[PDB]
Amino acid sequence: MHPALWVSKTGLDAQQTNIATISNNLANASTVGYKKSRAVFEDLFYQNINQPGGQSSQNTELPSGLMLGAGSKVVATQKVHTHGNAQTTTNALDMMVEGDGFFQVTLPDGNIGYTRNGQFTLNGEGTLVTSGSGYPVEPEIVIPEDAISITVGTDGEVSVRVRGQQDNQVVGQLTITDFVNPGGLEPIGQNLYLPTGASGDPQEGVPGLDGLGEIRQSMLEASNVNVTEELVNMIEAQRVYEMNSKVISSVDKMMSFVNQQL
Amino acid sequence: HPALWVSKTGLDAQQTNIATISNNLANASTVGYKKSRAVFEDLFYQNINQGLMLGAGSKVVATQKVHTHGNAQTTTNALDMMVEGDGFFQVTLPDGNIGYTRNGQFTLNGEGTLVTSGSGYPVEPEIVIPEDAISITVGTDGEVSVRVRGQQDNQVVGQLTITDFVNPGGLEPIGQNLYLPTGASGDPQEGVPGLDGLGEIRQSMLEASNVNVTEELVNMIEAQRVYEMNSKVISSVDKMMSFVNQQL
Amino acid sequence: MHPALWVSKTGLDAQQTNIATISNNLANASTVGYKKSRAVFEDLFYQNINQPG
Amino acid sequence: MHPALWVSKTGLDAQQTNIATISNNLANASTVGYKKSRAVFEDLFYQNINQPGGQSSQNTELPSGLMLGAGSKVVATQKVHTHGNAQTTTNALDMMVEGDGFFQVTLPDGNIGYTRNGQFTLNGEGTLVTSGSGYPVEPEIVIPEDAISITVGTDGEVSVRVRGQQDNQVVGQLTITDFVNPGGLEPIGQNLYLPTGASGDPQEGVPGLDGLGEIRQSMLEASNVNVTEELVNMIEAQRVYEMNSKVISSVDKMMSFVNQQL
Amino acid sequence: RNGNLKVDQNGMLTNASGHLVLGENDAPITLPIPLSKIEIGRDGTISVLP
Repeated sequence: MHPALWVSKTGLDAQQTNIATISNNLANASTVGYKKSRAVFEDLFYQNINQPGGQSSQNTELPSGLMLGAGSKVVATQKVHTHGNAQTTTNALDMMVEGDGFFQVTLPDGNIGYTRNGQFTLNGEGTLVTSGSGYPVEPEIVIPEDAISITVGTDGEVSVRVRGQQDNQVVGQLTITDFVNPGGLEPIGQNLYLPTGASGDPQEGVPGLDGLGEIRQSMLEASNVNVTEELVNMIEAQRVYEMNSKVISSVDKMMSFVNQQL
Repeated sequence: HPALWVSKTGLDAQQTNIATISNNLANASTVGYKKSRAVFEDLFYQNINQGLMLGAGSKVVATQKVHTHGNAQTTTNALDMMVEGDGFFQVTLPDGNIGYTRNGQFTLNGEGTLVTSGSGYPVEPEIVIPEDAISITVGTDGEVSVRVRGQQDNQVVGQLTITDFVNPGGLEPIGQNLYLPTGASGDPQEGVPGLDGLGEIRQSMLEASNVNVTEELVNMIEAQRVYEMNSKVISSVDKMMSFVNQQL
Repeated sequence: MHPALWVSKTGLDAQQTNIATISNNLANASTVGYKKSRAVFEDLFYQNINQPG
Repeated sequence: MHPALWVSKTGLDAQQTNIATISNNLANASTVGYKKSRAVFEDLFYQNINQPGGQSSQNTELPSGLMLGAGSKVVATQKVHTHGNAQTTTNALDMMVEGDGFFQVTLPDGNIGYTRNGQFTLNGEGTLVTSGSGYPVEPEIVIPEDAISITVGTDGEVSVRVRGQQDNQVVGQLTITDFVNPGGLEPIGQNLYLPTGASGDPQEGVPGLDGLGEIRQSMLEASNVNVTEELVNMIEAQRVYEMNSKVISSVDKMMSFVNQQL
Repeated sequence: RNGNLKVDQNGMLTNASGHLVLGENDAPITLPIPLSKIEIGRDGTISVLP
């Protein structure tokens, strides 16, 4: 009924998506290996009532046309994959990737999911699995029951100390996957990503060569959210949200006044 | 009765004005957005007897985009950038023509080419980040370099360029923070980003919207009241005519 | 009523679980043969509006 | 009656239908697994008056080919099956589907109705039933009385812990149904849907393979209504409702002038 | 100009008025029945995930 009524509604919808992304970052302020997100805004199409640079009624180019906007929206959610701070723990099964790389796990469907979370443990059979839902880690690392300690090398080599034997036995070799565009991965929850068309081909190799990061044992990767930034972004989003409601209220009063008068 | 149509133009003029205000407030968080203000002018005048002049109302002739540089937002992402000055990033539209943008939220596609974080259009000139790179550095002159392990000194994969226009307000916005060059926009002036009036590329930085949220709320006050004032003239003329054809 | 309200409610519940885990370890600071506990956080599902790729 | 009177009246009915749709969404602003509806408008047919009979086309920009509309109507109330936010609850018997999928319950008359509401509980016999009317969930899941905790896997496998027996025992497995056109499902209340011809065939399967969603225990799917969006639509529908009443008053006052003055 | 599209039980793409939507071959668009994510392009290209 009024263009300003619907233009400001797009502003209201854009802020609701913006606030939902901010609330997600603050909720995941203690999640291990969580990469924060930011909403990407962009204007909608402009109605071309008058052509800029087009000839006018007196054959003069218009230095600026009458182009009416349609509002704004959130078009994408970009995850900033900067490395987070390191937490020093005493667990011998939680690891961290110093540099680009994702641990690979075997999903129940069969596909491979890529995770930055390093909190791992063992199942009943001794295979290295995730500390959450319990998915195995690719490649499978079987810890024998005669081991007394676990050491994970810088290049992902897993070794176990066995009593009665010098020269600790190597039981497996871990590999990590990097992506050209990790921000193009599909977050499926559970600190797991799925490869996509724009993510790029997975590049797998030893953790420490060809640009791949190194694995550090007994260390966890903190979330990269800026708690102060999310509070300021909440201040901005709340006020812009309210100001768009001001326009809808004013347009409502205008249409109400017209009905009583006209 | 010309009085009704004179006020109708005044009502239509304010409706377009409020639309621009709402679009200004809607894009209060859009990166690299330039606010626009409606331009009013009075319509042509007429001589009834012949030297009595009667106006026809008013209209909105243009929506002038104020290309004043917005404030700076500090980010930790290494791919979003800001032009600190005059200049436009150039992107390759699917049609093959080159579009121009001031939003700097960029990323990489599957092959490493620098693209926009939204629609995914490539950024001209094409910069390809190798899979062996561990960090990306963009200089003040667009020099894009990558840190490669096992090799001292960053190797340069390319150099970004920007375009400046004599009249940025002459550009045609097509949405998605993109502009199309027009006749009155000018002649696209490419060059090194930082020399000859061109702005400097600021990595890990964003250009906030330049809208004045206080001004728009005040502009809503004057637009609403003038809109309601024009309705009163229409109502009064309605009652004047309703009185005459009932009286006579 | 609002997407942010539900997202932050999960954040509050997660922190309450985290604190109760922290409180238990401090309560059992003198127990013999007691193993401390660590809470494992993980994000929930992501609603797919526009597919990446 | 006068054609101008009925044309505006049809507009009033369309807005009244729109209002009843908005109020339904706001009433169900806290329901679990509730999908909002939107009223869809379309114009009514256009009639040629100045052509002999119902003859049409030819010169539509002349008095001979003048065409008059018949108003507007609401053609369909479309269900927006957008995935809703998740509520994390401590109750172990409520479940959620992330992605496509519908829970299956057995109606009293025999057939199966498909629901997105996962608020389940146990009946007197231990069978998993809905916490509302009490319709059992298909397939039937029976909980032994000696069970301590109920664990529902992400693929629908329900296992219980029994004291004195190491390792959980499986007591059933859920399946979820996905439809080609969920917008064609017939709502019957109680957060229940029924398959129809426009919906397609019920395609059951394990919850987690072949594109089906996963079962999340102790989580609930909030309604996908946007309370601010409904209020904005309420403003527009209210002003349009008043505008059509202005036309009806204008036609009545015009005709009242005829038979009085003339 | 009504783009309130929908997908029937057979995949045919219609609008809110029930009119069938034409495709590249000047024929109604018939998409595969088992879809997973419909993602319309800016130019009108319909990219669907089986």
